[PDB]
Amino acid sequence: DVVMTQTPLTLSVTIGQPASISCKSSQSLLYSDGKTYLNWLLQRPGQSPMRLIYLVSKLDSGVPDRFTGSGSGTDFTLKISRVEAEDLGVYYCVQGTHFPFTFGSGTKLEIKRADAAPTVSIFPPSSEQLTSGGASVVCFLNNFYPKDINVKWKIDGSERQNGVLNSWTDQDSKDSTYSMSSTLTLTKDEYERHNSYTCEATHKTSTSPIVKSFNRNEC
Amino acid sequence: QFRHDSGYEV
Amino acid sequence: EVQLQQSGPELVKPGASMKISCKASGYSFTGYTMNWVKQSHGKNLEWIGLINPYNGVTRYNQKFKGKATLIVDKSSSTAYMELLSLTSEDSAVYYCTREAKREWDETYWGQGTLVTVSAAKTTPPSVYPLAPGSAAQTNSMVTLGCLVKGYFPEPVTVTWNSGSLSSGVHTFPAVLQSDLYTLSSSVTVPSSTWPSETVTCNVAHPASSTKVDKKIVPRDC
Repeated sequence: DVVMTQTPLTLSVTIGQPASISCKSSQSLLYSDGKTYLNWLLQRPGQSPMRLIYLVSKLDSGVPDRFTGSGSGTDFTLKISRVEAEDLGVYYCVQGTHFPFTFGSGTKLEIKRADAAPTVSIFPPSSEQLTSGGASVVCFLNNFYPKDINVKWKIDGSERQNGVLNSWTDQDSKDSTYSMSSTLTLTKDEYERHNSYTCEATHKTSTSPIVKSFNRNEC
Repeated sequence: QFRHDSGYEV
Repeated sequence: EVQLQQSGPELVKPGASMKISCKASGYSFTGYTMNWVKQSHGKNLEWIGLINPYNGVTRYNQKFKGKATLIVDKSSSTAYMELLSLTSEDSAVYYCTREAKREWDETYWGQGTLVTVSAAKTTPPSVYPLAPGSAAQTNSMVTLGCLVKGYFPEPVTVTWNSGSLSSGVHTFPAVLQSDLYTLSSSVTVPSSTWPSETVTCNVAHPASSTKVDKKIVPRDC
């Protein structure tokens, strides 16, 4: 089979700057009809893949002229003259010259932008959940940059590490930020034993945190 | 998305 | 226009065989070859095979020989892929695609079908509204949310105010714990609109045929 090797794995580019990504095949993609069936796909967060470029350098309908494909034989390149936030996602090359058709493993284009502190929101367990014996405390750390933020939980002022599950969104194509959600799962009995609940946005550097708390006994 | 007229006949 | 409408998500047990459908419309069904593609974990893409509905030509990636069978129903403009002898590693998103005939033709992708191979039963989510623990705040925007807890299998679909609240939403990837999925969704609205105007999250879980709405209700202070 034809092996398609894409580099780099990820590319981080500031808005307005150029982008270049490489796709190399283990065999010539020149077909007997003189055409080279090398395609570029973009898969945006949450969507099906969509072709941007075919036959090495031809732009699919609607694709901005900022995109150019080039190459021949076994070495191919996709370039973006000036990156826009909407360009983010995973770019795949895929060859159709040899059966079976094979894909590269993708290059994730990430947008660079100014630092942004997260908007932190903390939520007590719902009355409905407490009714049924559970107590999940939820914290959103939304629209921050760069991607590396962490969460620290405190109960009655004491750090708690067990029972914490986190999830991260893909990069936002409008403001180029990231968001994170953290859930601290307690039993109802444990939740009722304590009063104050604190969610902290932390960093792996000496940097001030962003904190949000609530109290069971008062607003 | 891979090769036009890929279901070619013989 | 041209649309490729695939089967909804499926929960299927190991050792069964099961069919994915891809209903084509807006074009001459027999005029274009259809491809099928596997995507595992939102990462690697694999070409399964193609079928030409006009002449029945059917070519497979040898990796999937004896795993996938491609047929078409010309009468209904529907392509089908049978997945045989299912195992855990067949869990993935499967796409159908329509190839170009002429060089200048557009190509198209279906929306994908998420297959979960598992022996586990379906569990519907418990949906909890998330409202602030404070009575007031400084920010001119207020963030609300919904916790969609303990369901199986994926996916669920979360909307806000039946889709009329689309900006300012973050719906997070689900996390797996004790064999159930849990996800959360946040929405951010102008503080002058809440709680005077109602905010509801709508959560559908196809596998359990459930659709629930949860109104966000302020804390009593």
